[PDB]
Amino acid sequence: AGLLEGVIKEKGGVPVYPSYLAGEWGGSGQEIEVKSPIDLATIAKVISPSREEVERTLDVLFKRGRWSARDMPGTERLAVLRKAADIIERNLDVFAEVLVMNAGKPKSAAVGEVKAAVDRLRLAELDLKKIGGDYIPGDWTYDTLETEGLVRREPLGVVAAITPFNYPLFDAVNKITYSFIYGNAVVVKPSISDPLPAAMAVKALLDAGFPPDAIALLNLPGKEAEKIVADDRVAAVSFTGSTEVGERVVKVGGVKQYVMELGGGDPAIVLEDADLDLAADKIARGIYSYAGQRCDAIKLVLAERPVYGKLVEEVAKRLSSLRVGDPRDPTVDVGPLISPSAVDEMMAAIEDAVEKGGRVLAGGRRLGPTYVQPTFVEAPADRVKDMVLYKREVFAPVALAVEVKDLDQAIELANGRPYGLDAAVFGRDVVKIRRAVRLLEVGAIYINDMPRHGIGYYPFGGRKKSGVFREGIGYAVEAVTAYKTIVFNYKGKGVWKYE
Amino acid sequence: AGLLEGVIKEKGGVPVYPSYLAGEWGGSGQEIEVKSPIDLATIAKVISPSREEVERTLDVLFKRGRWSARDMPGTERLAVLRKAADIIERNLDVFAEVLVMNAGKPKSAAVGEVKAAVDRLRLAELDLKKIGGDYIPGDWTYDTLETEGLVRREPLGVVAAITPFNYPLFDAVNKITYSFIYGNAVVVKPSISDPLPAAMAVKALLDAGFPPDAIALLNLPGKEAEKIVADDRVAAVSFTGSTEVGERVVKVGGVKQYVMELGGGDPAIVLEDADLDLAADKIARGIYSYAGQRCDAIKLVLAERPVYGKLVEEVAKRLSSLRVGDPRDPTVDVGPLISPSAVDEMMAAIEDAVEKGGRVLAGGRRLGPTYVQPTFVEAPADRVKDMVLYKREVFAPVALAVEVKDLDQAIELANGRPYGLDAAVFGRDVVKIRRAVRLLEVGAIYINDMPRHGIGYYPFGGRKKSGVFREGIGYAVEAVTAYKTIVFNYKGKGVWKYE
Amino acid sequence: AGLLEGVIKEKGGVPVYPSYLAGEWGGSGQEIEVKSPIDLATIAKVISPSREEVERTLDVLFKRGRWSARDMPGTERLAVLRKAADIIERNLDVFAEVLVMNAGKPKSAAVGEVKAAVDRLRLAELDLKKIGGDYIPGDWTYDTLETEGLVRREPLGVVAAITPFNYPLFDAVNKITYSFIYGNAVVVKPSISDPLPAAMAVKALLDAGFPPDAIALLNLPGKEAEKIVADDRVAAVSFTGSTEVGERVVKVGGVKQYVMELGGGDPAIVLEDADLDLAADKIARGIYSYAGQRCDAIKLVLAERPVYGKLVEEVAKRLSSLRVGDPRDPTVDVGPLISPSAVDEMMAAIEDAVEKGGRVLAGGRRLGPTYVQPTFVEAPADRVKDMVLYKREVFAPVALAVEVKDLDQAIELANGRPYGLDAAVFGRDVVKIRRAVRLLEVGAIYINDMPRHGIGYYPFGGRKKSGVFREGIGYAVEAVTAYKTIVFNYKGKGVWKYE
Amino acid sequence: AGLLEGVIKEKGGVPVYPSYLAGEWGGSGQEIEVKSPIDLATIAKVISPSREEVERTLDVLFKRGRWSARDMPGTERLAVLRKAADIIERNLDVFAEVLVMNAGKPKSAAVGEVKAAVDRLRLAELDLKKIGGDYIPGDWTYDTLETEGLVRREPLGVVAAITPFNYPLFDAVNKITYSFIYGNAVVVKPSISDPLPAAMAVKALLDAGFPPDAIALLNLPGKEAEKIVADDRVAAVSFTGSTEVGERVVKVGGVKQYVMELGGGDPAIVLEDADLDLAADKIARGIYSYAGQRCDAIKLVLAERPVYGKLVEEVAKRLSSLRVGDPRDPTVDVGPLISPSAVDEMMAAIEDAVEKGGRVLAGGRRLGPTYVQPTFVEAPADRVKDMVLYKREVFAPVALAVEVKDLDQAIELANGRPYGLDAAVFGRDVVKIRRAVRLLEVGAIYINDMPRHGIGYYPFGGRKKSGVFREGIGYAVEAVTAYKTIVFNYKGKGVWKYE
Ligand code: NA
Ligand code: NA
Ligand code: NA
Ligand code: NA
Repeated sequence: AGLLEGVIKEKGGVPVYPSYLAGEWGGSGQEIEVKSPIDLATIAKVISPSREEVERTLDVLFKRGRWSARDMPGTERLAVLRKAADIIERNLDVFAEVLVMNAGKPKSAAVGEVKAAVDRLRLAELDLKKIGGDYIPGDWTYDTLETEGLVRREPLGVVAAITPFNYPLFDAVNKITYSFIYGNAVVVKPSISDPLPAAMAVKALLDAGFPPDAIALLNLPGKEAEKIVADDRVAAVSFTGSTEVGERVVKVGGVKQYVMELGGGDPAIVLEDADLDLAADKIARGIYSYAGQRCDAIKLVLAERPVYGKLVEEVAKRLSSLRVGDPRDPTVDVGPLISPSAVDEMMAAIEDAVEKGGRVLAGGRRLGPTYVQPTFVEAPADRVKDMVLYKREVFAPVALAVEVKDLDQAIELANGRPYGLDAAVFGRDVVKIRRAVRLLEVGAIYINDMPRHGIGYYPFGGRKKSGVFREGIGYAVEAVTAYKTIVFNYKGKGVWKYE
Repeated sequence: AGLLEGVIKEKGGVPVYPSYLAGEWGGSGQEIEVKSPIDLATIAKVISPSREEVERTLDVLFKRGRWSARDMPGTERLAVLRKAADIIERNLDVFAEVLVMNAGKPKSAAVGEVKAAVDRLRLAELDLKKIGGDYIPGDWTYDTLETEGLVRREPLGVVAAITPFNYPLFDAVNKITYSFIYGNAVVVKPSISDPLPAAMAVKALLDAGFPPDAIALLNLPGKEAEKIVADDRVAAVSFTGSTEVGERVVKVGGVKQYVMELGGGDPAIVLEDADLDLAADKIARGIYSYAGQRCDAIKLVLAERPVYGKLVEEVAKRLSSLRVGDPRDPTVDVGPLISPSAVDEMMAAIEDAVEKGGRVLAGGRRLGPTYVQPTFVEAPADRVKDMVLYKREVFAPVALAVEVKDLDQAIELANGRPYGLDAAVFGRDVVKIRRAVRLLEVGAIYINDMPRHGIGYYPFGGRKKSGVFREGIGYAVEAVTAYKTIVFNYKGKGVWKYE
Repeated sequence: AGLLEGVIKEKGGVPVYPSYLAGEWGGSGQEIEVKSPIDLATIAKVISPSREEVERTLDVLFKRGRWSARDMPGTERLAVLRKAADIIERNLDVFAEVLVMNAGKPKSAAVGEVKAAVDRLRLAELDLKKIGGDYIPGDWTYDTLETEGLVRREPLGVVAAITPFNYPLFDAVNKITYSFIYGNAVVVKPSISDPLPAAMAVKALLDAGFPPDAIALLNLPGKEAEKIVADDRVAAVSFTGSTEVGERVVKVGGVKQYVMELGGGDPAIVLEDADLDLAADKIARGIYSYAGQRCDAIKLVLAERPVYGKLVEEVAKRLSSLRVGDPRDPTVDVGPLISPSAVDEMMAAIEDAVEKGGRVLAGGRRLGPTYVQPTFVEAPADRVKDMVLYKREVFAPVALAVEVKDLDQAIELANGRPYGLDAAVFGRDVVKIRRAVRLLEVGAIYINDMPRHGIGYYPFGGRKKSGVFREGIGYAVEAVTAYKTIVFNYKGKGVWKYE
Repeated sequence: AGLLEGVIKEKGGVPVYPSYLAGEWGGSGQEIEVKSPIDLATIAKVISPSREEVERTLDVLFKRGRWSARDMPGTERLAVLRKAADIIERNLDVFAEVLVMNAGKPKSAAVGEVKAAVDRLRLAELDLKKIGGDYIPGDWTYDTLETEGLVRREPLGVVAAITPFNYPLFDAVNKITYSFIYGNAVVVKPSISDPLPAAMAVKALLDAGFPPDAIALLNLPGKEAEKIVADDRVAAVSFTGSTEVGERVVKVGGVKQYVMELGGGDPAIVLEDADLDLAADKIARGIYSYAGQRCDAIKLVLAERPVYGKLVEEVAKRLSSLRVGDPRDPTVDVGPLISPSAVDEMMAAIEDAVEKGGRVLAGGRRLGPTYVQPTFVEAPADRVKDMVLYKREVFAPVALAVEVKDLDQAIELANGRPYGLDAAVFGRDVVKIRRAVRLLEVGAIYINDMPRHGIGYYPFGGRKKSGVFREGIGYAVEAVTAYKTIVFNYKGKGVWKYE
């Protein structure tokens, strides 16, 4: 019900969400169950499109969508987005309810995500800061005399937005927003794990006036989405997911523009002059938020000798005093993980750390097929690098703690992981901070705060295995737009008199 | 001899060019013959590196090269490039001689390329126009209050520069220049068809002081270079080549930053109010320069009814009055094509056009295993789209001529090819010009001039199958650099008093 | 009444508008009559502040205003402006009614101005496009090695906004908007000729939440405002007025930042290939809008031989078929001029043109102390330069028409006036257009349209006697902000290792 | 002699330097003596131009100069500057010798200035970073639909460069460089106190090929230069001088573009966590360099309680151990002040500080009509604000030392002076540093280093009485260039289909 009135089919017993085929909601492919991590129960089904429908949708997006999106002036695109924001905002509780149930996200976090989606849509005007073009005069080279250049951006056409499970609502809205604001049509492919919030977002956009043939929502499972990525009518792919799937995406897509936010964890470094209360507080939150299911979840804590004790102590106190349970109790801090499978990996990873000399300082206990206590494992620097928790990203609420002699060792250990998304540094000395900033191989460094992307007010993205390019208000334009250069020739035409 | 004194080995009978392994010239892999299109004779050999040497080179570039390049301040990097420019300039005739012989490039064109390489090195200071960073204040959102961002660029590390056969000298110098100026180390992989100019360029850079462990030159043939592209220590790949190899490159490399200049041809449009003398002159040159072996060679001419006759007439007069022969005679305009194989394709492509209703207006005659007359084939709009010359890029001096009723038909036919590098439009009416600019799906549009990239004073690159991203003074920084965001948190620290 | 409920004093017989003294509405200086050009009748009075009140107001703005404005975060400043927009929009008819009566502006134009003010306030987010700062790395010079710079903008403090009579509402709103958005406090000094719309605007801003001690509205007459300009607490002066008063303003103010939009007229050039219907239509409107009382009113028409006849004919037909009368009749096109004095000058200027060989092609007849027919005077190029209509700006609906042989003569005659605000060029040939663009000495050139500033979507401002600097969304920041450079020194501190 | 071979007239007994009148060296006005502060002896004479010659020069610069400068392509302007750099560099000792003798500058400092001039000329390519223009699409507002804007910069025409006595060489070269690089003609008016270095610079530029009618050098004394400033052919004035003369300059010039670097002193703040050795060293140098005759000379030292003792102690030790004498001895650190008059003021200012409770910690002794020991006066915060050394800028090597309780008091005392050029802050805590950066009302803040403008690698300029606008590589373009906006109208012309 709600804004999905005539869309959802109460076929049989559970609500059946159809795909949006660039013009009409529908689909005639396999139906698929959508379960909740809260009780492993089926809360709905989605109709995936048949091959012919994928083909027809791409064809519409390309032959008509590109033009409907592009030929709608920017001032109107903004109105559409602002209206969509209004719709989502008045249906807030419902968007939040679905996030909590479908994603297992605590209530406060679920409401935060909806408010992020709304703000993002409402602030699309800020993305215009990187809208101008360039005028290049040609008299700075004899070869270009009496010549002139104009460099401006142009939408690419059809952008494929592939979305992960941890921000089913925000990610779809964000990617649709920055792709559409510049004149592109968009194909959204949400995680089949929790595709419902995307369906709600798309409908809200359509109600707001989004060109009906300029957007599609295909509930394709995993490798079925490869048909979209590899298609030549898809000029760009905005992907947020795991390193491994990202690799597969580029290998299937070949030459195209890409933005790959591949996550991995984030290390946090605490210097001897850091505000330890702030640090402990921020680091604990970074470790457990949404049960560590955040691309930028803190996975490693490095603190200099003289504060390692206090710091680790506080973070552990904070972590163990956390109420775990059903996401609905505004009291609960940590809800469930997306699947029993994820919890298995977390547990196997903790034993590994212990087997290699690691000691659990907090948590450690599993609580159910999809429930676990946020864990903090102490580890000696001379053995941490071979531990799974270090070498890999265990998508769960678990982090390593490691005492270090100085900044160089912290930086070294921090750079030792295969990832490079963000890093956090707590301290006050400008020199040490500047050195850390220069040497940490990451897309972003958070000084005296936990890494938090929010609506992308500041650009962020990966280095190393964390991906390529950036998302963010303004910067995202680089991934879904292409330059168009115009060279004017006035050689010998009397505009300039030798200059 | 020359600057390659102690490098080249006059082993046996022909000069043997070794690879540069990031520290020492050498190699212990298969030797390979380098023939000249001028007489299909072997003019030298190159020593390809063994697998272990490729491995060791990448290891040096990554563990040491990145730091030697990066830790050399920009002011010094510029001195290195300026010195290298001086060396190449004093050895001009020799660089030119080798281009003429190894690439089959006419003398004037060969000298032009050397002068381009020199200018590019000497003008590296202009690439600094896109060097600054961004300061983002945080008070424009409640969520970011008392926060602040700094966005700056950083070198990626090791850049793989894969080079084509048509600009063996300039392309290596260009790619090395923009990669090195920002602090990256570089692995150059020239076309095994004519790798000698690259060898000469690298040596000149080394003599100039280029960090010896920050550059490598591997004479690997085709698929052997895949080891480099697929390696995780290679953070970026700057490729100029064919659409098909480019696709393979991304599929092997996976997630990384890329700049793919994939060529394809360029269409030129002539409006009824164009200066026909200028148009005919510029279009003819665009059709035959370097025997059409230019990513931006004109391959299709579209002219409105009232001028189609004169225009086509003039271009044909100009084309047929062209002296073909040995590149050395400053008299010769068109030298040979890179291989008998290329000429075969051109011929088979001309018959195809004729078989489908096409009529040769100039040229058509083959002159030897690697020699041909630049050809101009007339064709009816209602049949051109199925001709090979239209559907594909025949890398040779051949173009189609097609009469059209108006601009919309010109634009339509122009956009009908699978490529989108540049396009040229001759005319004077601002409205018609503006419409053409908006609707031509290409990286660049040249108004009243033939498409010419030169040293990249203006950015250029492809749309559609012509590739992704741009090269050019300043813009190239986007392909070999990554953003680094720094977020400062002063929440509640008294810097701001609620703002 | 209305939003001025408890503000306006119905003292005696006419409404008495007090000044806003940065905290409280009031004033104890001479009261001054505000008459309407429609019937020379007194429609209200304004209370000018006493010297002590001017002094106290400046003191409040400086000691408190700067901080209230600055310490209110930008996100909130935007909310204030958006709210103010809403208030003005719902009180539209009333704002329009007051413009029509107080300024003598036709109804449609009056409504257009109110809608401009509203849009300007509502679009303050676009001014953020020029908000970022610059990060300057220091390794491009040996002298700056291991050094770094950050360049950001800062509000200046107290900005004096001096407003003209022709856009009593919009100009106050525009200047307040761009000054306040960056954190400055503002002192508005409207034309004592029609200060009422400003009073209404300020009240709306205050109702919206504008920091009460960060704004002032002083109804000071002419030279009384010099006390404000010359005061050291006023860091900038944004002035739109006549060349002569502007000169006096700088001479009194001394060293400070300035934006001087000094008007003067605009010449329009018509080439032989122009769309004459469009040209005649646009030029006629440029000549008469608001009875030529626009900084950018067309005052000179130059058309090439082959179209001069038709062009001049059409513009004259259009001008003479204009209904002149009371601004209220949505039928009336031209209302009255601001004062009998202005009409006198227009008449004396027309005789002068006739005496020097000029011939009236339309209008010429005076209709009352403040009413006149829009006039079009033909003139020979060899005598126009000595005519008052050419040498000076006659603020009224009157323009000269001059036949010319070619573009160079048009450009020459156009540049012959002492002003340089905008110019218009109608034609289609890119070369001729480009030449005109390069050689016209003006702040802006309108191709195929009459000069129209609108809300400043495009920056505009003068050259020559038309003033200095620009207004416009984004660009205005340069006049009310100052750079702040921060240089960090890490020499020998181990951040960089020689680079 | 030297490059001034046929220029200087050995008339009578001393060399007679004529003015350069935009075409020919000469002049027929009063001759004026140029004395040296080293021995108050006359070392040369300059011929000031007659009124008719000033008039003729301005006329040439305006009617021809603007075009010679502008019509010389930028690539050539750069060659001219690079050649001029070469000439000055080979004549280094001579340029230095003249600075030492004419300005009284120590040898090392004199050589530093010449090397600055050379680097500035040679690095003019960096000024191109702020050369591009802007392309503004019009579909973000209904009012601008099917419209488009291009914003580019244009030279203003004739720039008046008025130079101070403390950098007779560099300032002339800097101002000429940034004015000329963008296409302006320039009128240099050096301090009549030491105009010789400017004469040498101009000649070098002319020898290098600088358009002979695009530059002038008028040896006009003080108020005689007002004729230039007030002239309408002078579109901009770049002034570096005292606050009082700057004020007079704007009041005479009226509306025009200005860059006023008005100096005043700089305060330096030392926090409890500063490297005191670095601080003492840098602050001492800031206090005495060139005998404090630097716009950015440190005039006030504020140090927090816990380090005030050590800090003040060290700076005093360093100051008193300074060798004062003839600028030639590479041993001498401090040469003479520009005039006996300046030393008088310094002495009267020191007594004033003592009379108001101040205590001399170093220096204090006068050594001759133009010689003095660099002085450091201790003072209680509760009495410093009324001391001349605080309230005014005593152009000499003298600074106040004041102990303070915390940062807020330092900032408060620092902001208490009427000037706002730069400030220095030594410390390591990021929060305290950030607060100081936000609250210091100055054009620039130097963290952990003395304020030093160098060649302007980082922009710098004043706030408060220190002036308006900035100089610096790139930024200077704002003072000698104007925007030119071009608005294209395609309404209803079929370029866009409603967008
Ligand atoms: Na592909
Ligand atoms: Na890979
Ligand atoms: Na003043
Ligand atoms: Na003046």
